[PDB]
Amino acid sequence: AYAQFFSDVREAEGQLQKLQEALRRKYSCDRSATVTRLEDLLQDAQDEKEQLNEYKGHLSGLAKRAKAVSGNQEAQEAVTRLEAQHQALVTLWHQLHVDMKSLLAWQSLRRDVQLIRSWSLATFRTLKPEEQRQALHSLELHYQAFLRDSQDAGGFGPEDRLMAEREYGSCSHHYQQLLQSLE
Repeated sequence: AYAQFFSDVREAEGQLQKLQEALRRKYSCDRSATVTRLEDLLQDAQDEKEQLNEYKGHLSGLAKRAKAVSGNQEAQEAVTRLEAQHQALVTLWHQLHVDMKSLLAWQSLRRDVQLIRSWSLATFRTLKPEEQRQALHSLELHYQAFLRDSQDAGGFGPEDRLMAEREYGSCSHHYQQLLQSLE
């Protein structure tokens, strides 16, 4: 009778391990990942996220069966060992998730900073005010997102927020300088 149970335990033990390797393989991104790809992977991650939630009822089901089995302590110590293993995945999923968001914000903020800093007075004049203001809308959107999502991100730190502010203000300054020439 313990066989049918411990077989299910070993089966459940394998799926979580398989799920761990799936997370690492799919969502370990670096600073060479494009914006479009990061966005795609971020919504893909939700599918893995939903499996983890549905696995709670699977673990609880084994927790019950574990109780209704001498060496019952071992049967319960095994399920407990799985719940610890499962929480690690949720913790891992969130870490990978918040890492991808930080990269996404960062990659976007780079596109904006480059764009705005590429402006010269001759290029600026050919632009409509709606187009000028738009580039600064996109700048603050991705700047403020970066300060927010880089916090729990392991790939970025306070020095990267320090620089971001500098790169951001850099463009605000350039913008303010370009406007002061047209008036």
